[PDB]
Amino acid sequence: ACTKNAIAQTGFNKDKYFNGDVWYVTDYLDLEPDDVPKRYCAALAAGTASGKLKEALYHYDPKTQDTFYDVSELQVESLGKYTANFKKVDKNGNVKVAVTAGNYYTFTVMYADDSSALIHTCLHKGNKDLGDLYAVLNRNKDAAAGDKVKSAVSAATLEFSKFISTKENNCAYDNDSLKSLLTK
Repeated sequence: ACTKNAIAQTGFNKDKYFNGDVWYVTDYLDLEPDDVPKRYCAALAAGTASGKLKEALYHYDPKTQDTFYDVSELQVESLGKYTANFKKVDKNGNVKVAVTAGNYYTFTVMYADDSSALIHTCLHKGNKDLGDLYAVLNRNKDAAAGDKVKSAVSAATLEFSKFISTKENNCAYDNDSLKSLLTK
């Protein structure tokens, strides 16, 4: 179940966030913690491609090796809050599971600056959801969370101490495929 109406950043700069570059997940918190593994790797690219607002996702379970990419088209609900379709694709953009009405996520940018961000997502796959999932992002895959983003976590009435880090998982990312997938 998702339970939070996440508030977007006041004065969110959409062009900076959606610049075509990659964001790595450095820490995550699911309010239903059993919905996601204790060890995980994820990243995303966000940008406008031929006028269309897009996100490309990468997920990797470092223990099971389960791997998947997705291409998302985002619709705007309000500045910094989006509803995203998804299609599951291989790394080259070939469709494995097509867009369907019932497969979507909400996506809220709670805090961002040039190098870090705090987002919330609620994933729906038909009648199931993956709970309220918060993620701290950085442009640098190895960056420890700094004060701007940790303060944002506190301002959302969360505790960064409770987030699970992705840093000890030997996560390795294909940045080229994430960037290219924005066009797909």
